[PDB]
Amino acid sequence: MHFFSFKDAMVFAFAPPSVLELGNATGFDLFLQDQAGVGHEVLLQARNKF
Amino acid sequence: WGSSYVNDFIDRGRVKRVYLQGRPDARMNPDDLSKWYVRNDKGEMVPFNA
Repeated sequence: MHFFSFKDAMVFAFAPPSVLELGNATGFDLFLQDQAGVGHEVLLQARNKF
Repeated sequence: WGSSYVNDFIDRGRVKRVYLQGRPDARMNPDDLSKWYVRNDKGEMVPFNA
C-alpha cells in the first residue's frame, strides 16, 4: 500500500516461498528461446507478443 | 602454411573462429614456398629462396 505511491521506483513486497528453494509453488515459469539463431530483438518481439 | 587460429568472432548468435592462412594456389607445390616473402631487418621483401 504505502509502497504503491512511489512514482519513481517500483517497489514490491511479498513473503518467501514456503520452502526456501525457487518456490513458485502455484506459479509456472518458462523460457522463450531462439532455436533458429534469429535476432535478439526478434526475441524481444516474441516475448512482447507473448 | 599451417593455418593460424587467430581470433574468435560471432556468427548470428554463435561464437566461432577466425583462421588465417595462405591461398590454395600459393601452397600446392614446393616452388610455391619461395613465392612467400619476409620483411627484412629493414623493409626488404626477401624471397624464401634466399
